[PDB]
Amino acid sequence: EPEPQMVLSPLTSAAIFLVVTIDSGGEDTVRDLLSDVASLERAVGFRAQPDGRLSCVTGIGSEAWDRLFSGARPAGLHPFRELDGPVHRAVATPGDLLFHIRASRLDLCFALATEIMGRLRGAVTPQDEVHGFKYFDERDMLGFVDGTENPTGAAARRAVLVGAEDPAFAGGSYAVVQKYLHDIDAWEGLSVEAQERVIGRRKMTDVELSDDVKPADSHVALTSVTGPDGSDLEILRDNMPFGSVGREEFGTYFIGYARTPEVTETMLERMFLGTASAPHDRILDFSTAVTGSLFFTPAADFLEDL
Amino acid sequence: EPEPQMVLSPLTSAAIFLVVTIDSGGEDTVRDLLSDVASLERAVGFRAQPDGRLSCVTGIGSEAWDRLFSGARPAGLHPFRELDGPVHRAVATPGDLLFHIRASRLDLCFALATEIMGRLRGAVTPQDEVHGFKYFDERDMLGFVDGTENPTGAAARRAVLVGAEDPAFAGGSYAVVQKYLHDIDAWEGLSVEAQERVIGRRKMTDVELSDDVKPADSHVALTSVTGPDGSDLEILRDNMPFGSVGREEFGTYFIGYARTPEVTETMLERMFLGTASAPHDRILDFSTAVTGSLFFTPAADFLEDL
Amino acid sequence: PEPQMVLSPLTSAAIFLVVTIDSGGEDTVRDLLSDVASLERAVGFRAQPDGRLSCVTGIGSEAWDRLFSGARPAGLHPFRELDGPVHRAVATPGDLLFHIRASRLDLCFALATEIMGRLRGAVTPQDEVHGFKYFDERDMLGFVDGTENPTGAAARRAVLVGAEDPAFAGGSYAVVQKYLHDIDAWEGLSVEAQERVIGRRKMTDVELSDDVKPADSHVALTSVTGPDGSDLEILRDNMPFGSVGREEFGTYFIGYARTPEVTETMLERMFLGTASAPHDRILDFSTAVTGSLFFTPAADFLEDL
Amino acid sequence: EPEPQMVLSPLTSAAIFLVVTIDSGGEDTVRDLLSDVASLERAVGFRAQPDGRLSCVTGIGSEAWDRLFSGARPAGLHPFRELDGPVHRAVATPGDLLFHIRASRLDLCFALATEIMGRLRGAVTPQDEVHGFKYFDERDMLGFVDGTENPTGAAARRAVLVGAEDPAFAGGSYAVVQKYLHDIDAWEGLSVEAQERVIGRRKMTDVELSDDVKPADSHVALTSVTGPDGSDLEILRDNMPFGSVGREEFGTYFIGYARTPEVTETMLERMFLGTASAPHDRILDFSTAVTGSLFFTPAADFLEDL
Amino acid sequence: EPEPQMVLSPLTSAAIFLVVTIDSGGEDTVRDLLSDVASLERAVGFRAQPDGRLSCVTGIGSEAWDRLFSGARPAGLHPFRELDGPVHRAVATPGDLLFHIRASRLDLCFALATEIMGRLRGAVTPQDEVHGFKYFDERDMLGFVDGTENPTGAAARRAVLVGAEDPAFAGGSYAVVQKYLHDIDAWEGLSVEAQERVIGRRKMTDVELSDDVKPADSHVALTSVTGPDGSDLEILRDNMPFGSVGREEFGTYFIGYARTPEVTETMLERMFLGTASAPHDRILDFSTAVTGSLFFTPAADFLEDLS
Amino acid sequence: EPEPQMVLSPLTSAAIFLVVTIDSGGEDTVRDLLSDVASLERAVGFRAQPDGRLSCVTGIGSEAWDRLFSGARPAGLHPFRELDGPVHRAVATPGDLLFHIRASRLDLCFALATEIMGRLRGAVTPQDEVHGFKYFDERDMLGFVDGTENPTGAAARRAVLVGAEDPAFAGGSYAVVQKYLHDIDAWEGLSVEAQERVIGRRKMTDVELSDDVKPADSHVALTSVTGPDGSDLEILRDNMPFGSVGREEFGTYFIGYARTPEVTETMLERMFLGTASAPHDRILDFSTAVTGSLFFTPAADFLEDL
Ligand code: HEM
Ligand code: HEM
Ligand code: HEM
Ligand code: HEM
Repeated sequence: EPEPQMVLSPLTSAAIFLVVTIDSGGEDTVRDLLSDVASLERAVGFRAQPDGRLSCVTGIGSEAWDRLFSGARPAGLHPFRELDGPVHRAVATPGDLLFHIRASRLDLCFALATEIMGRLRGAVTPQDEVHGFKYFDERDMLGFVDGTENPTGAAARRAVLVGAEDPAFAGGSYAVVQKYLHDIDAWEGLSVEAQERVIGRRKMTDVELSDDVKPADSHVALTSVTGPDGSDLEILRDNMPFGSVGREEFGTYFIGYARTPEVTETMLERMFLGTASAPHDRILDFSTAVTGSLFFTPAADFLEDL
Repeated sequence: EPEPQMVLSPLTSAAIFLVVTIDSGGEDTVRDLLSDVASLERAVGFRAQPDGRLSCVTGIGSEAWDRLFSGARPAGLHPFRELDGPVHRAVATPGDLLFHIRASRLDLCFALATEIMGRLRGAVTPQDEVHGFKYFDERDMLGFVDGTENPTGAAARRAVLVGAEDPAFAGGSYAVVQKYLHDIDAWEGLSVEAQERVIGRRKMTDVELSDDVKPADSHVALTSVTGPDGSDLEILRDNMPFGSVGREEFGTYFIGYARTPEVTETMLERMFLGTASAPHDRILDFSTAVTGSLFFTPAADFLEDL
Repeated sequence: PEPQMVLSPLTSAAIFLVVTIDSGGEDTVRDLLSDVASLERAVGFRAQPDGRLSCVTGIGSEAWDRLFSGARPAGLHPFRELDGPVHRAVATPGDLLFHIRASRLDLCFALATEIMGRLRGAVTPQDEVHGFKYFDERDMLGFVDGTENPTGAAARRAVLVGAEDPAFAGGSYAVVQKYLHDIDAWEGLSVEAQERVIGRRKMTDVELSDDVKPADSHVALTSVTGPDGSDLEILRDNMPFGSVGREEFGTYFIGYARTPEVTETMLERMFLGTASAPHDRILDFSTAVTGSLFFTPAADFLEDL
Repeated sequence: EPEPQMVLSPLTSAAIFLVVTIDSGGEDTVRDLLSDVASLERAVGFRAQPDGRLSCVTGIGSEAWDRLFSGARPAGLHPFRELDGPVHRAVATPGDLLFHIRASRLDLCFALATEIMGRLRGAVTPQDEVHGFKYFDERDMLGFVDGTENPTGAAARRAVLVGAEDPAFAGGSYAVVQKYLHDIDAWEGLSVEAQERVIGRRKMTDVELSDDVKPADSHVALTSVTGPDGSDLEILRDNMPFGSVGREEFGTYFIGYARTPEVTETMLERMFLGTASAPHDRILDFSTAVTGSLFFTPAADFLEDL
Repeated sequence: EPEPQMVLSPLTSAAIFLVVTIDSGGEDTVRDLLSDVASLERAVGFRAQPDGRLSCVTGIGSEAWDRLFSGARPAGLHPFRELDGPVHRAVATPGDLLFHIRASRLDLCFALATEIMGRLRGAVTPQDEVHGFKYFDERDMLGFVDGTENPTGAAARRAVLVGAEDPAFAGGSYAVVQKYLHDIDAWEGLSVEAQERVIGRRKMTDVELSDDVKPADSHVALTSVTGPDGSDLEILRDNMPFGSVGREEFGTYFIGYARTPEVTETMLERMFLGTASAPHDRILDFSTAVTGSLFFTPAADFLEDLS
Repeated sequence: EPEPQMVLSPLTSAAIFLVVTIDSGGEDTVRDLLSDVASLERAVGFRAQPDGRLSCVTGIGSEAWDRLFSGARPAGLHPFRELDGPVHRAVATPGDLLFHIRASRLDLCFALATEIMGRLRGAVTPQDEVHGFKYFDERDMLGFVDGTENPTGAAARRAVLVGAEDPAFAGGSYAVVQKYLHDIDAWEGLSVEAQERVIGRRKMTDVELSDDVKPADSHVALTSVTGPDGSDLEILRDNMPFGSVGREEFGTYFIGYARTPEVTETMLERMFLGTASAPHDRILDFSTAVTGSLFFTPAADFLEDL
C-alpha cells in the first residue's frame, strides 16, 4: 500500500542534483511545494512520453525534518556523520532538501528544476547544483565502468526500501550524497594495471579481479560487506560524472540509497577509517569528498497527504 | 486470475477508432471474429517486435450484448445517455462494436483493421472511422498537453478495471467515445492567458494553475470529482487528435475508460449541465460533440471462450 | 538556381493537397507562394534533427496564365485525358499542388494548416490525402514500390529542367493520380499471378527475368527506352492511403520528370497499350479517380514574387 | 520467492547459442564458472545499460547433472529422447552445458561468450556454436513470421516456470534445442499457397488459416496440443535464423522452453512419428535436425549458491 | 580547393564553448596544438562513428594572430568593437582562442575539450566555459524557437565562407560570440502577445508576424538587413541555451558565422544603437551581454599546414 | 563523370565478405550477374530505407579479368604478391570475385548474398565467407579503435578513385583483402602500455602517441608513408572484426581501397619485410594472415554496360 518514490529507478544519461537549505520562515513555502512535487513532475514529464524517463526523488535532512513536521521521525534519520580518518576525511556540509532529478535529456531535468526552484524562490538558499552526464559506456571520470554490481529486482527492493523495521515510514529510503573531485594528474600517473588494483576490476572489460589478485585495500574489497547472518549488505548507487575543463574539475557525484543509513555508513567507515588489513580505500588517494549530506526520501503518499 | 485487454496500456503515436453496427443476421460472423480478435492482433503485431506496441481493445454496446450473448449482463452496461443542456448537447449515435487500435505506427493499425473489417464484411455497417496522430509534445488541437493527469499503476488499475462489485465481468471496463470538432478560429481569437483560464493549466509548460487563480468553470475544475469517500474519481483517457485541413476539421477523438460508467457520466453531466458554480464547461464553447456511444470492453478470456 | 525538395527521398508520412483558385483569389495565392518557404522553416525547424519536413509547390497550366505574366514553361499544359478501350485516365481540376512530406504526420498537418489558413476564402479544396508508409516500403498491392527510382546524378538529369528551358531551369513537372484498388479481386489471385501482373517477385522484390516477364506487366510497360539507347526515367513518391470503412485502399501516384512527355509516354503505354499488350494489367485492379499536371518552379522563382 | 533466469525475456536481434561437453576432471572449473556466470553477465551488460538487453540463460543436461551435483534431481530431467520415425529422424547429440546468450547487438553476445569460454578453456569441449540474427520482420529462413503464438504475461509464466509440482527447483525451466538445416531449393519449388498449407498460416500477413482449410499435417496443426484439462499446452520459442551462403547453409536454431519436457516431447512425437490423420509434419520434408539436446535451466539463485 | 572547418555544420543537442587567452611565451605550445586539433577530433569522434557528429571549430582573435603568425592577415580580422548605446552596451572581453565543440552527446564534447586543454595547460588562461543543451523543440530560454531563419545549402555557403575577395584565406569564416544572461522574472511578467511583439514571431507556432503588425523595435525587424544590392545580409547562428537554476542564471550563448564581420556588426549596431525608427532592440531589455569577442576561423588546411 | 561503386561510403555495423573462384565454363553466368548486381542491390536495399544503408562493392581479380573481358586492362591490376619476410609471411590465396557487402543490419547483407550466390550457383566455387560485426566503440579484436585515420571528403576521393592516370577505368579502385587471425592469449599477456607501443596509439582514448615515444616498429609508424611531394600516401580501410569463440578464432578482416595498389603494397612490404629501422611490424607478432587477394573494383557504369 505504501507507494515508494522512484528510488529503484535505473541510471539515466542526464541528471541534476540540487541541495538547498531552508531559510528561517520558509517552512510553509516548503510544505506547499512538497505536496506539489509529484504533480510538477507529471506536468513536465508527460510532454516527453514515452522516452523522457523524467523522475524526481525528494529527500529531507535530519534538522529540516524537525522544522517541517511533528510527531514520529524515521528511526535512522540523523545528520551526516563526519569521519575524521588518519589520512582522508569525510566532511559534513549543510543541506535540508535534496532533489535528485533524472531524465534521458537534460532539458527535462532543467525544466523541472526551474519549476521547483521557482516555487521555492525566497524560502531557500542553494547549497549545491550539479549537472551530471553519462560518460561513454557507463564510465566515471576515473575511466572505469561504475554501477555494475547494483542490485536488481527483489534484491534491490530488499536493500533500498524501509519495511517492517520502521512500519510508520515503510516505502521510504535513505540517500547519502557526496560530491567527489578527482586528482586526474596523480591518477593518470598510474599504469592501467595499477589503477585496476586500486579499483579491483579490469578497466576495459569491467571484469572483476580474481580473489587471489584483488588487494585488500581495493575499492571493491572494502565496499564488500557481509552481515552477521552471512548475507550481503547492499546499496543502490546512481553516481554521475560532472566537471569543468577550464577549472580542471573532474568529479563523481556519489549518491547511495539504502533502507538504513547504517549500511552506507559501515561502507564509509571501512573506506575512511580502514580495516585491520587495509589503512584506507586507495580510491581516496585520488578522490576528495567536498560535500556530505544524509536525507530521508519518504514514500510518495507521505508528500501527497501533506 | 482474469486477463484484461490492453485497457491500461499507455498512449501511442498512432490510433484507429472504428465504430460499427451489426446488420441483420450478423451475430454469428461477429461471434467468430470476437474469438479470433486476439490472434489477429498477434498475427500483425509480432511482425513489428519490439517497438510496434500494437494493441486492439474491443467494446460491445448494450443493445449488441443481448443479441450476442445469453446469460449475465455487465451491471453498468446501458445505452449512452444523451444530455440536452441549456446551450450544449451531448448527442447519442448508433454503435454496436468498438475497435480501439493503437500502435507506434499507423501501418500496423491499418493492417489489423483491414483483417478485422475483412472478416466482418457484409455483417456490419461502418458508423465511424478516425485515424488519430500524435501532435507534437502530446498536444491536442487546442494546443494544450493532453493526458497529464491520467492515473498510473495501482491507481489506474483501481479506477479502470471491474472488480468484486461484478465478479462475473472482473477485468472488464467501460468505454465512452465522443468525436469532438473544434472551432479553431474562435479559439485563436482568445489570448493564451484566456485559453489557460478555459483549461485550468499553463499552455506551454502544462503546469496546473494555482487553486487561487483557477476558475471554477475551467475544464480541470469541472472534471475534478470526489465521491462520498472523499477520494478522487478518476478515468483513463486515450484521446487522440485528428482532422482534415481542406474540410476545416480539427478534432479531438475522446475515449475514457472507467470501472463504472457512472464516473464518466458524472463528469459529462458537470460539463454539459453545469454546477451551482458554473453554467457549463468553457471548453464546450469551442468543442462540439458529433458522436456519443458507450461500450463494455470485456476481459480477454471472455472473448476467447466463445 | 535553387530547386525545390523535388529530389528528396520517400518519407514515412505525407499530405497531398490539391486546390483550385477561386476567381479574385489570384493576389492571396501570390503572397502565399512568396511565403511558402518561410512557412516550411517555421514548422520544420521545430524538429530540426530528424523532422525532414519539406513542401513542393506545383502550379497548373491554366493557373499559370492567371497568376503570372510573360514566360511559360515549355511543357506546361493541362493533363491530357486518355480514353482507352477498357480503362480511362481521367483529368480533374487542380491549380495548386502542395506535396508535403515529413517523418511525422504532425509536421505535415501543421504546415498544411498554415498554408490553408492563408488561402482560406481564396481557394477551393479538390483533394486531400494523408499518406502513410506501409511496412517495408510497400504499396496496397503488397509490393515494394519505388525500387527503380533514379538516384544521384541520374536523378538530377531525369527530374530537373536544364538548358532546354533556361528561364525555368531547376523546375520540374509533377503528374498526380489518385488510384483506388480492387483488393477483393487482387487478393483472389495467387502470389505467382500477382508477380506476373507487376513483373517482380512479391516478397524479395527481385525483378523477373526477361524470359519469364509478361509483355503486359507493369514493369514491362513502364520501362521505356527513348530515341537513343538511354532509358527514360521518372522519380516516384507514391504513398499508400485508405479507409477500411469506405473500402478505400489507394495509391497516390506522384511522378516528377524534366519533361511531361516522359510521364505521358508511360501513361499512354499503360492505358492505350502497345503492339503486344492491350493495356497495363495493373489497371485491372486500379482505377484513377484524379488526374492533374503541375509545374514545380525553382525555389528562387517563388521567393522573388 | 525464487528468482529465475531471463527465460521469459523476449526475442532479440542477435543471439549466440553455445553447447559444450564437460571433460573428465573439468567439474571443478565448471562449478566455479556457474557461480560467476551472473556476475560476468553484468560485467559486460552494464556497459550498454539501456538498449543492450544482454542476457545469458545457462542450462545443464541430465548426464552432466549427476557428474556435477550431489542431491535431488529435477523431476523431468532426462537425456533427449531420440525419435526414429518411418521417414524422418530426430537425432540426439551430446551436450552438457547450454549457453543461450541474447542481446540487441552481437558484440555484447560475443564478448560474454569470450569471458565464459575463457574461464572454461581446457575443461570443456565445444560441440555447437551458432550466431543467430533477426531476419526482416521476425521471419525464419522459410520466409514465414516465426514466434507469433508465443504465450505472454501470466500465461507464459505458468507454461515455462517450474512451480509447486517440483518445489526444490521452482523458478527453473526445461530447454530443448535442435539445429535445423533447410532445403531451400526444394522449398522455393513450392508455390506460396502450397507453402502456406505446410505451415498453416498465410505467408505475407502471418494470418492463421481457417480450421476448415488448414491441413491436418500442417506444422500449426501438429504443434497445437490440448491436455486432459482441455486447455492448450504451450511452449516458449526463441528460435533464431542463422546460416552461411557459400556452403548453402540456411538454418533455424530451435530453442523451446517449458515447465515440463513432456509438452515439448509430445509435440516432437506428433511431428516425427505422426498422428492418426497425419503421417508426419510436412515441415520436416524441408528441414533436417542435426542436433538434439535437453537441458534444465535452474533458478538464478541456484547457480549463485555454488 | 580549400577545406573549410565544420562551420556550415548544423545545430546539435550538445555544445561546449571554450574561450581562452594565450599567456606570455605560450605561442609555441598553441601553434603545436593548432596543428593537431583535427587529429584530436578524429581520435575522440571515430569512437561514435555513426551518430556522434563530433566537430570542433577553432577560432583565432586579432591580437593573437599577430603573435602566432608572421605572414598576411585576414582582411576583416580586428578586435570586437564595443558598443556604448544610451541604454545597452555590447562589452568587449578578452579572448584569443575559441573552441566551438559540438556533438549529439555532451561526453564527446567534454572528452575533446579535456584533450585540447590538457595540451594547452600552462600556455593558456580560461576566460569562459559554457556547456550548452538543446531545450525542447529548438527553443531558447525565452521560450522561442531559435535559428529558424538560418540559411541553408548554397545560400549558407555564400553567406559564411570567405571567397575571392580575400583569396589567401578562402574557406575561412568570422565568428562573433556573446554570452547573454536573461531576466526571466521580468520576461515572464509579459503576456505571450507582448513577448511576441519583442521577438517578431508567434511563440508556439514559430510563424513570423505579419509585416503590418510587426513592431519596428522587434528583434526580427532590427536583425533584418538588406544590403546596397537589395538582397538580404545573412549570418549562421548556432545559439545554445545554458544555465544554473540555483544561481538563477538563464542564458543564450550567441555565436554567429559570416564571411565578413561587417554583416554581424551592422546587426549589432542596429540592436544596440537603434535606427531612426527604433531606439534599440527590445530583446535587450531582458538580455545582458557579459562577453563579446571576434575570431577568424581559418580553413582546415591552414591549421594542418602549420605542422 | 564515371560513377564509382560505394568504395567511399563509411564503415557499417554489419558486413559480409564473399570471395569466389569462377569455375571452368562459368564465365557467361558471371557476366550476366555482374550486369544485374546493382539491380539486386536496389531490390533488397529499398526495403530498408533509409536506415538500411545496404551497399555492395564487386571486385574482379587479375586472372579472372582476362577470362571475362576482352580489350584494355586496368593499369595496376595483377595477382597479389606473396611476401616472404625473415619472420612473417603474407600468403597469396585464390580469388576471382570479391563481394564486399555492408549494411546496418546483417539480414540485408545476408539477403543480397543469397541472391548473388543463387545466380552464380554452378558457375563459381566459394573460397572465403566472413560475417563482420562492429565491436563496441569501433574497436578491433585487439581492443583498439580501428579506422581512425581513414581519409574523408576530397582527400578520400583523391586517394581511392582511379583518375586520369588510367582514363578508361576512372571511378574504379583497387581492393586488397587479408584475413588475419589473432593470438589473443599472447596479446593479453602484454600490459596495456606495451600494447600501445605495438599499435602506436593510446588504447582507451585512441590518441596517437607523440613522435618521441612512438617506436619505429609500431604499426602506425610503419604504415605512415610519405610520397614524392611530401604528402602522405593514404588508403581507405573497412576493417571488420569476426570470429568464433568455440574454435578460438578472433580475427580482423582487412580490406583496403586505393587508386593504385603500389600504395597498399608499399605498406605491406614495410610491414612484412621491414625497413632499416624496423625488423617488421610488431602487430604481426600477434596476427597471422591466412588469405591474400587483390581485386579491381570498376566504376558502376562499367558493370551495367555488359
Ligand atoms: C496504380 C498505381 C501504381 C502502382 C500500385 C504501381 C506499383 C509499382 C510497382 C510495385 C513497381 C515496381 C517497383 C518499383 O520499381 O517501383 C512499379 C514500378 C514502376 N512504375 Fe508503377 N505503379 C503505379 C502507377 C504508375 C504509373 C501511373 C506510372 C507512370 C506514369 C508508373 C511508373 C512506374 C515506373 C517507371 C516503374 C519502374 C519500372 C522500371 O524501370 O523497372 N507507375 N510500380
Ligand atoms: C524446422 C524448424 C521450425 C520452423 C521453421 C518452425 C516454424 C514455425 C512457424 C512459421 C510457426 C508459425 C508462427 C508461430 O506461431 O510461431 C510455428 C509455430 C509453432 N511451432 Fe514451429 N517451427 C520449427 C520447429 C518447431 C519444433 C521442433 C517445435 C516443437 C518442439 C515447434 C513448435 C511450434 C509451436 C508450438 C508453434 C505454435 C503453433 C500454434 O499454436 O499455432 N516448432 N513454427
Ligand atoms: C539575446 C540573445 C538572442 C536571442 C534569445 C535571440 C533569439 C532569436 C529568435 C527567437 C529569433 C527568431 C527565430 C529565428 O529566425 O532564429 C532570432 C532571429 C535572428 N537573430 Fe537573434 N537572438 C539573440 C541575439 C542575436 C544577436 C546578438 C544577433 C546578431 C548579432 C542576432 C541575429 C538574429 C538574426 C539575423 C535573426 C534572423 C532574422 C530574420 O531574418 O528573420 N540575434 N533570434
Ligand atoms: C592485422 C590486422 C590489422 C589491425 C588489427 C590493424 C589495426 C590498426 C589500428 C588499431 C590502427 C590505428 C587506428 C587507425 O587509424 O585506424 C591502424 C592504422 C592503420 N593501419 Fe592498420 N591494422 C591491420 C592491418 C593493416 C594492414 C594490412 C594495412 C595496410 C596494408 C594497414 C594500414 C593501416 C594504416 C595506413 C593505418 C593508418 C596509419 C596512420 O596514418 O596513422 N593496417 N591499424
